[PDB]
Amino acid sequence: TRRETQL
Amino acid sequence: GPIRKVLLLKEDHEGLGISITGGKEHGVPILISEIHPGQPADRCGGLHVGDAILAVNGVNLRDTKHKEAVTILSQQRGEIEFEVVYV
Repeated sequence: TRRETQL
Repeated sequence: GPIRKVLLLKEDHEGLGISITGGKEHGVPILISEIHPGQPADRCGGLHVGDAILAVNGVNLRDTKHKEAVTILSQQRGEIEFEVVYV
């Protein structure tokens, strides 16, 4: 339930 | 932690080479959670896991939702200034 975004 | 301003150089095809967590809806700063090897953030050598991204190229991200920060960051090109502080 965690937001992590690769950029 | 002292604020630092760090320049990275990104070619068009590559990403920034970071993963981020957090943002306003999470009640925490945009935080670097991963530094990907060989990618711009790694090559520049001034950005670390645990650094909060306060601004990028003069865009204040202290009060932005996660997705909006992602969009702003993903729009940056060429030489890119990060304003960061270790949390």
